[PDB]
Amino acid sequence: TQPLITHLIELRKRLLNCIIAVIVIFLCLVYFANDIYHLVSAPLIKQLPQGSTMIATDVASPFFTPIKLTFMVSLILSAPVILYQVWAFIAPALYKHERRLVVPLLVSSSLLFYIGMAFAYFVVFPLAFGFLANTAPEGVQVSTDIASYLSFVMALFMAFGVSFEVPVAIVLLCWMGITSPEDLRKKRPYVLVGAFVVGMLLTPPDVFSQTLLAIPMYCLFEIGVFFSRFY
Amino acid sequence: TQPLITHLIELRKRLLNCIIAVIVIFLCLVYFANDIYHLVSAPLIKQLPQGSTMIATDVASPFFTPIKLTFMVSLILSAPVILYQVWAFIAPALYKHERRLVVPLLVSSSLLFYIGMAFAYFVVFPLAFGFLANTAPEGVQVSTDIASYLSFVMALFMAFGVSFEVPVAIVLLCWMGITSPEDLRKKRPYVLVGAFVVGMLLTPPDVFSQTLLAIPMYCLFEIGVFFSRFY
Amino acid sequence: TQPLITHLIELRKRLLNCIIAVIVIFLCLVYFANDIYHLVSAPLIKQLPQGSTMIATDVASPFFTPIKLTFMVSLILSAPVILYQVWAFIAPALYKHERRLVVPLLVSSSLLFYIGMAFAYFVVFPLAFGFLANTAPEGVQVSTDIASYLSFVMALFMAFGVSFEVPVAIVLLCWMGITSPEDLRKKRPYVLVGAFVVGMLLTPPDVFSQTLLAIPMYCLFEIGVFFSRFY
Amino acid sequence: MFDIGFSELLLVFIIGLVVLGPQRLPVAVKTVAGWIRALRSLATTVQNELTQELKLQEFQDSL
Amino acid sequence: MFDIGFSELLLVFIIGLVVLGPQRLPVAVKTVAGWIRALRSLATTVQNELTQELKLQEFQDSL
Amino acid sequence: MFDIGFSELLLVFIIGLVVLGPQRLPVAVKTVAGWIRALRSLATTVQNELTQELKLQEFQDSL
Repeated sequence: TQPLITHLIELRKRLLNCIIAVIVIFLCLVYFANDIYHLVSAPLIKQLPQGSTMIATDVASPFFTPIKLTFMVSLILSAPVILYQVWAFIAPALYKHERRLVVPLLVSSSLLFYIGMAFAYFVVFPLAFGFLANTAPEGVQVSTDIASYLSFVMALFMAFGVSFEVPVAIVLLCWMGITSPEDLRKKRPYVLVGAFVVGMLLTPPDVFSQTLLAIPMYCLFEIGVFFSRFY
Repeated sequence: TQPLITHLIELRKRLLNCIIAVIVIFLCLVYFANDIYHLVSAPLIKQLPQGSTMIATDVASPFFTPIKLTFMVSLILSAPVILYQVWAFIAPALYKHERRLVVPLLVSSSLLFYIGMAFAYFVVFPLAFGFLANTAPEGVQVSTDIASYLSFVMALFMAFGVSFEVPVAIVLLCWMGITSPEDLRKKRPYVLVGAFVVGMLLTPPDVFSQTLLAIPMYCLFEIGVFFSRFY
Repeated sequence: TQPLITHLIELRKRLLNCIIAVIVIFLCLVYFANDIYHLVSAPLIKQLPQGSTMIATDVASPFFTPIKLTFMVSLILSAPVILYQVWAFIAPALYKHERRLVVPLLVSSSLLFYIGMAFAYFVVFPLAFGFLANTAPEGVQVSTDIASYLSFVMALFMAFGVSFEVPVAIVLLCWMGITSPEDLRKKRPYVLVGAFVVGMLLTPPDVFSQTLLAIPMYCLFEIGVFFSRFY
Repeated sequence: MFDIGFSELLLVFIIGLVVLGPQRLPVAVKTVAGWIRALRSLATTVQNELTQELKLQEFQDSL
Repeated sequence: MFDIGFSELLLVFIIGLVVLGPQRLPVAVKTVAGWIRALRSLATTVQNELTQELKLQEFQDSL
Repeated sequence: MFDIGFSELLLVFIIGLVVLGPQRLPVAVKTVAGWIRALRSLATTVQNELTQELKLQEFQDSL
């Protein structure tokens, strides 16, 4: 017995609940795999050029890719459950009265992720696909692979969900006791290198992708510092 | 002289024989590069939907992919030659009269790989392609890349050839002296983790693929233990 | 102060100049992103089979791939600027009168890179694409992806630019004082393994690609030794 | 791994050198290396105490 | 590198913890680490023994 | 990463063994390992010397 054994006993139970939640939601939505794909592909299908459709270059892509969507959809849907068990596992270590503040904070951090995906799906996806599709060089047929589209969609959903949380996170820390606008301003050079490091570990091994995802993070950090001054 | 130099002298000769066997078989089949690819693609072409053909998204794919298949066709064809040299290199270390038992065993392990490939080609390939091709979401054109098809096809041949050997390997070890059904039942939890590790080192960096290849190995281990009790 | 701090102060300035040179050229050519792509894709378009065009399987490929090409084109265009700053940073360490010889040598190494690119574009590209495009198996439609075409084109430009410099480099070292044909002939086995290792670090993780790029390096090293004897 | 590349790693060195300079970048490398040391210190401690709780507790019940 | 991924490595820890529990998984890690120690011991022995066969035999003929 | 793979690494050992043989390949491995030692020696010297130039000079001006 004793600690460092019961901790994994608790973590095993919490991990099982996250696995159970993911599986249960996935099984419920496994039947409507193409229906979610139709919703996801609707912003692109509307903006696709005339004569251009979606294609499947992989043998198992017609079946696995919609199933891959449903598994990721279950992960996002079960995120409050996953975050609850992580909080509960670290709850005994947060008896210092900081537990009261983090209970709604994690709840508030969940809507911001969903609002970011809704903003990307409703505002950005029609605008991005309306430009990316109808900008190909002459003689180039835009036949978007459904496997590559899912990765692009999930990258943007992750990017925009994280993007919405950053300014509010900066403001909340800079509001009460943790940081001040002066401290975050003097850490500006280190965030720029940190943005490249974070982007490098999140983007595929391509210098263009890391250079392109890191700048928004610095931009999101910049507005958050700007907003914290208006407190 | 002395050992650890003659050993690599012997291994150098065995490696040369395996290299020569691969090259000789490859050169014989290098002229019929498209003929084998037509045989390989025939299960998919028959089940391809109307208006759907195979495509080549890579510049050198129309010529490299048939060439790639022939090289890896020669590897399977030269596997008995390759396995003979590996056995011969370890033959002096197996003078304990275990050499007699392993000579048929390695030979018997060769047809099982080929029977698994034949089973996949003649039974599974028409069934899988007849379902995977005609299951795409609405508005999706199944234009399978010949480069991605080769990787998918050879993974299934590797999967089924290894799949056929596992139950017979388990039964043989559980038959004479090595293991018993009771021992393999108490190692069930470790095989489950081992299957995930083996799949992780064999599947591309995708959590979906590792989770999908690991389960068959556990299933193959399960039936092998079941068959060993019927000894 | 003192060395190892002023050295990075100098390297910081030289790195800035390379960055500014790349950005300035990229911004000038960023507007004509498709025009350079049309020039790059012209050899393939001319030799494409009837009914076969270029496709874009990636969502952001129609916009990013022309943007990516201009970025790498700026890198090659700014290579004389990049090489100048690298030489200048190591110039104080080359006060042994070897600085005089390397000023034209680095300059002469710049045209050879461009001549190799011109040779690949004008001589090899029409010949290679005329064969690769019109060699697909029956029932296979050559739908070349624009993203994969850029990687193929960039690798060939890099390969031929490096290919042209190697024989002249061998002759130059074998000419004055550094090496002799006898020394490079006795290092033939080590270059063959070195070619495979270099092939590892430049080709994607595919055994066919490393085996296919390494042989030209050994061939280029072979002719350079042959030409050094005619000195 | 987290999609590690060559040009990706060189950029951070190039970007880090320009942004930080030869007065803050070496401190960042030392500070980052300190985090790795802390992780190794935590890993070294956790692994030893984890074994020290499994083997002795099982062996103590045997006695 | 056999196509190692981040989520792929986390799953083995997640699957391993659930299947094995906090009583068999740490023993498995120690057992797995013991295999690496044997490989390092074999690598250390082979490298020195192979060198002890090339250099000394060649040098002995010189004498 | 410079796109490292499994079959690519096995080929170098296979090609290296055939081309070099068991009389030149182990010397090549030792020679290659010496280059890594030199890089570590340069890295060890540079890291300590750079620290001894940044920290000491800043502290000296304080005195």
